[PDB]
Amino acid sequence: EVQLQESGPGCVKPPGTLSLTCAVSGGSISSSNWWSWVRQPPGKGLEWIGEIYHSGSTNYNPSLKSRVTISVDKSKNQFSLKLSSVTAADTAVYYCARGSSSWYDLGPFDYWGQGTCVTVSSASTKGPSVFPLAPSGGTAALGCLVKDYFCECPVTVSWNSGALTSGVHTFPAVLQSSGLYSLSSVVTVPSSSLGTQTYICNVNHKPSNTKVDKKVEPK
Amino acid sequence: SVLTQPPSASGTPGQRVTISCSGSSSNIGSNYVYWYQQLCGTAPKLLIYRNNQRPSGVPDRFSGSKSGTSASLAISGLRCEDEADYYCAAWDERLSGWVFGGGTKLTVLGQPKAAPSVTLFPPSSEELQANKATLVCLISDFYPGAVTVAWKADSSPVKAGVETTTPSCQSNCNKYAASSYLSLTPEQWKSHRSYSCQVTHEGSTVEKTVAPTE
Amino acid sequence: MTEYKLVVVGACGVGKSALTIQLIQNHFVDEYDPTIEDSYRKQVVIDGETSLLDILDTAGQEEYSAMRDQYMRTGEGFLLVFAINNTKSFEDIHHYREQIKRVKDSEDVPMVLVGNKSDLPSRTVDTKQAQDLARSYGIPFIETSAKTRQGVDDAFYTLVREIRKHK
Ligand SMILES: *CCC(=O)N1CCN(c2ncnc3cc(-c4c(C)ccc5n[nH]cc45)c(C)cc23)CC1
Ligand SMILES: Nc1nc2c(ncn2[C@@H]2O[C@H](COP(=O)(O)OP(=O)(O)O)[C@@H](O)[C@H]2O)c(=O)[nH]1
Ligand SMILES: [Mg+2]
Repeated sequence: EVQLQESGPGCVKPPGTLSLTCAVSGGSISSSNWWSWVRQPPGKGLEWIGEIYHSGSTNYNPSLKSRVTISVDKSKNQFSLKLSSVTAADTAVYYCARGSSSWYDLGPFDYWGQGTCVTVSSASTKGPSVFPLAPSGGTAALGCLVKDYFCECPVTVSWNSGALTSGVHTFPAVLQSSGLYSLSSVVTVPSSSLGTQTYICNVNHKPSNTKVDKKVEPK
Repeated sequence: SVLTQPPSASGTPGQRVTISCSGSSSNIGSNYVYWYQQLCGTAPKLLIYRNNQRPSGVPDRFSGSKSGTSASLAISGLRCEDEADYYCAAWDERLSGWVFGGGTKLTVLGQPKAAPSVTLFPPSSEELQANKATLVCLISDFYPGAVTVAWKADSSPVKAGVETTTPSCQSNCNKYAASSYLSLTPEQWKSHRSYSCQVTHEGSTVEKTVAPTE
Repeated sequence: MTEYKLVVVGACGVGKSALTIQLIQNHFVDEYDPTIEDSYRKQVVIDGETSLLDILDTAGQEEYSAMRDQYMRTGEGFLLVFAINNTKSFEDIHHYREQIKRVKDSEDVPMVLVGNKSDLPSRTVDTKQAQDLARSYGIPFIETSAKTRQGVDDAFYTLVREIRKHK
């Protein structure tokens, strides 16, 4: 089936311009369909931004009409969004979608991308520190602490490069009084394995381009 | 939003539930209605199109209706599978755009009570050679999502510097989680005999304790 | 502005994708992903009347569901495709015809038979065999090539005229 994958910067300083790109696979940008952008503010309902058709026709939401531009690139199978003069009210998850088929109508949003998150703020993009939560009766627990970082949402944690995936739990972040986030990730493992295994957490924060591997071991 | 929905609905397992969406002559009056379902943390999914038709893979429990400027969604044989957000959508001839309702959180009654697990980690040795001290309390797997977190140096309360999360989002009768962080100087760490994280959940209290040189 | 809905069917590898893109975009594609199924729209002029063509290109794999039968039923006429150098692709024509009537509740349906890849010298299906089969089914027969664009417009336009004698 068609596949849609959006990309963009996770943080924007006002009054800059937001830019996003959606890449299409498993189908042609030149089929009889309409390509849409939709957003969801955190904890609120959905809003529709606009449409494009492969021959350059467009409709825009009347409330945004003066700030929005959408475009198609035939040569790469993509379409994109620009939104000028951003302010804090524009913080949302953004989705790209396809629908309104001329063959058999199912509605406006038959296929969806996985979405991407954009934060609009004046603050500055600090990268995290990372510390080990060392383990201390059939099982034990151990983890990694991710501390004092800004731009909350494009952050990822995995263990042993993906080779360990059972018993992994990652909690929500907390916004501290300083305005900087913290995060924790923890895994539980058979207590005999502590003498004959290696556990490594891999944090990846893209807005600061931070990559860190920390090995966690018994105190 | 331009269409109006009630903020919430609920029912016991096996009974029938109904959701409504109201609009105006320029939209729900003139055009078709579409319904979408969303599970927390994922993109929406189509559920009913053109008033009352089901796409492939939607059970027979879901049916839809339109009457005048109003629409309705009915669900029968309610199950935990169904705890989700629901949205109506339509086109509007006065605006030339798609408009959405507000959303409606459905909740399944009669889920049983489950009590929290608590895990507490002391400061790592690195944070103490960089002049910092954070205590981490990790709280997991309780069902009723309302938890209070108190900290207690020795025996007297210590409510300065305590950060705590909101409850999580919830779906498919999944359990909740939360976490809390207490910040100290390195000297305050060595100067006290003990610290506790204390979690109260409907009177039932759970307490964990750590000490320097543990 | 009447509208017409056309479907292209035939065995894997016979040239369904290449024929459609020739009509829509006027260029040839040496190979194309055999899983992709798509629909296209174009405005054309046939005998003076302007009209829109919708074209469904079929792909994927063999599956029978109650939704696919609705996706196909929507079509008003069908193009059966075989390749002149592939004998097995010519026998399959019977299977495709019977499935089409199973979802259209009728014996009379507009169809045209297409023999593709006429630019290749190694024929294994002669031209007489194809005319005898077409005369039995009561439908026209057309030879095409999608590497030179010989016969492409003719094939599609013949189908449209079929759909008009019906009504
Ligand atoms: C190389 C992949 C490819 O091109 N395929 C196209 C042909 N597919 C296929 N194979 C065998 N039978 C069918 C039947 C149908 C069909 C028809 C003709 C009418 C109605 C109907 N309802 N459901 C299915 C069908 C189709 C569309 C494709 C067939 C193999 C893949
Ligand atoms: N020589 C020649 N090759 C063709 C012609 N049409 C298609 N082909 C080739 O046949 C192969 C299969 O065609 P394709 O469009 O992918 O068939 P599909 O499986 O029905 O989508 C491709 O490699 C094309 O290059 C033609 O008219 N002449
Ligand atoms: Mg093909």
